[PDB]
Amino acid sequence: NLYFQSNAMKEIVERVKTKTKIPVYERSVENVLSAVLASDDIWRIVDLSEEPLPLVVAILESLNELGYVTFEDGVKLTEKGEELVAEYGIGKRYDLQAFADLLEQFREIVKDRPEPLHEFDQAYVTPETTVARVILMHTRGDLENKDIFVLGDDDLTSIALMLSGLPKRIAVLDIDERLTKFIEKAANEIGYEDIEIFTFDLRKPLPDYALHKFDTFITDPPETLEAIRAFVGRGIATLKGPRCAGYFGITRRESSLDKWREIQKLLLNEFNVVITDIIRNFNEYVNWGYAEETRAWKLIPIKKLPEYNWYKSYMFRIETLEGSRGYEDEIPEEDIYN
Amino acid sequence: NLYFQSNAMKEIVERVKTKTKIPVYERSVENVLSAVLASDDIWRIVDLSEEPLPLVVAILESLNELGYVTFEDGVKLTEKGEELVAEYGIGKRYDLQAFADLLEQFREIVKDRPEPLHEFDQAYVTPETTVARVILMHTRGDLENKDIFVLGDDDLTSIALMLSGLPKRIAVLDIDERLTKFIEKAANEIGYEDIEIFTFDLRKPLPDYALHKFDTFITDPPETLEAIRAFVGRGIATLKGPRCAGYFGITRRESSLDKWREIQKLLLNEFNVVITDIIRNFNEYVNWGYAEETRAWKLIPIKKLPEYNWYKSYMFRIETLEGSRGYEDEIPEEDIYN
Ligand SMILES: [Ca+2]
Ligand SMILES: [Ca+2]
Ligand SMILES: [Ca+2]
Ligand SMILES: [Ca+2]
Repeated sequence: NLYFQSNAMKEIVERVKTKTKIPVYERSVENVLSAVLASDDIWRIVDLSEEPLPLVVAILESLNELGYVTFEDGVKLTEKGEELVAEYGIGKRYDLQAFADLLEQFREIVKDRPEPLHEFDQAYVTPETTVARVILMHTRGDLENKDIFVLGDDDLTSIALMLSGLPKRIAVLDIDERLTKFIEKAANEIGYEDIEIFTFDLRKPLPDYALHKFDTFITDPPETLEAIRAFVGRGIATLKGPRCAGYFGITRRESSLDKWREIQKLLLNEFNVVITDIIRNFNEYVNWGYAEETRAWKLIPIKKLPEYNWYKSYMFRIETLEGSRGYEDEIPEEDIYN
Repeated sequence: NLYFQSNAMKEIVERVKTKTKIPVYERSVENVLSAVLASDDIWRIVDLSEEPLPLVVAILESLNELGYVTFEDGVKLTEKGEELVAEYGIGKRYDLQAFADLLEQFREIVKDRPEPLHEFDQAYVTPETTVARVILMHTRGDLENKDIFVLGDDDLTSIALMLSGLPKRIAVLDIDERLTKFIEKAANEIGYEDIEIFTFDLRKPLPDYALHKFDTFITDPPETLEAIRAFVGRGIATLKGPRCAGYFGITRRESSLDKWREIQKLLLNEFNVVITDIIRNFNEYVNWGYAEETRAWKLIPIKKLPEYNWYKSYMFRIETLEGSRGYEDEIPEEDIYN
């Protein structure tokens, strides 16, 4: 009954499609509406909706253009919007202390960390996240007397790993030397001898001293399929063989579920690994001034900064098995193993 | 240096291979050893090791035959075993109140649930699990004013779903009628009208009233790739279209990570869905007398029953996207879409 049925959703979804190439579903819109029922704060709406930020903005713009939301007092539904949610039955969106010494020691050290710099795309997690990560990895048996490779470390996970006393050895690669220098200084104050800084071109083949030498890697790659395949491809190639662990963050803030599907296909068909854990909002990022640089910032006439750490990622854990593989050499443009 | 290096692990792993066809890795053994360092209770060793029960038993038998463990006082390392773990550097394995009305009401109802029967392969989760599941599904936006299909319900999730008041409607299929009768009686005492019992042959094509009619399905399938492809294939076919949710349990107790890899490949390449959540030990099963029916029971001369709920599964959440698909018709022997 196309003649009498509500054409509201379809109308909204078609308008969203003129604003973004991210796949738009009716539920993308419902997710945002559900978030708006819970909160008039745009950062929280993005958080609660678990849709990528540019899709949320495009959805909020479309709903505004069509009379469903106003930005005059945070983000709120109009009466037309209140009628929309009622019609479609859209509900309001509902949502470490044993290692307390580690956390105190970690905060003590990183209070003087080098300033995050836009030049190095530096966004890092809270001290509570870092320490929870260590605990989590320990509960999976991936730390104690193990060899850890930390690919990029603006989170300063290597410091928390050293403070734990658990790993046999740790190797860290980071493009920002202020970090590696700080890590080495920290290692000295901690008395942790078995720290190495790797400095090599990630574009070029892995060197023998990083090829198949680690039990566990951890990394937090940029949010593109191309960067993930490079960072995880390279991390897996640093792993000794079967039954080694990889840890990395993937966000709903910047990657759609269609993009997640491609990532997971990469993992299983390209790298032929298994996913043991996908833990929602495990990673909480310290506000670094990212909000003000987004389109969301321009959306609400009165500017308001995030009240809390709205930017979060899921923790993925992967494990190698017989036949797993990474990229030892040149990183390819397309899938080569699949 | 094959001539002087410890041949201990390789020896153990070769002996394990004569006892099981489950893929055996050196880390399978390390995982068990790490668990034995934590606990002399076989149920807890299985739990902590996160290896499948028959592999754990085969590993413990092999370690015993080779002088590394004794079963004379729970499971303990011998001096030779203590030397083995020291040599390989194996560490000891380390490891709802806002809805309190729901939980009280749920316990009140299910205290008189029908007795679990071996005839129907009935093993169910704790009341705390069931209620946590409802909360979890609600936090992902999959319950409120939604249509839920419960494929098999020895957990009595439908009762907790009804007590929540959240779903538009609920449909339940279960081979044990004592359950469906109880669910209908419960519905009446709760005042929940929108419950339907489905009774159809799952082997045969889905009927029109269950084909593409639901927003969310939940199921707890048997632990074989063949049963998972049948239960999830069928659940996905009950889903309306894109952006619908499926929930199901997968255990480390009975499926190896190599089996997980096949399952995840099924999900992404057969059904072309995305995995949004893999939550370790989310499901806690009530001890149903399964332990006494296992080989583990025969392993320790003095018989001891589990002290706690040692049998746990991970919660998987999947979401359909454009191009997802299930099995509407005959369930195939092999992959048909991949
Ligand atoms: Ca970072
Ligand atoms: Ca080792
Ligand atoms: Ca069951
Ligand atoms: Ca709906």
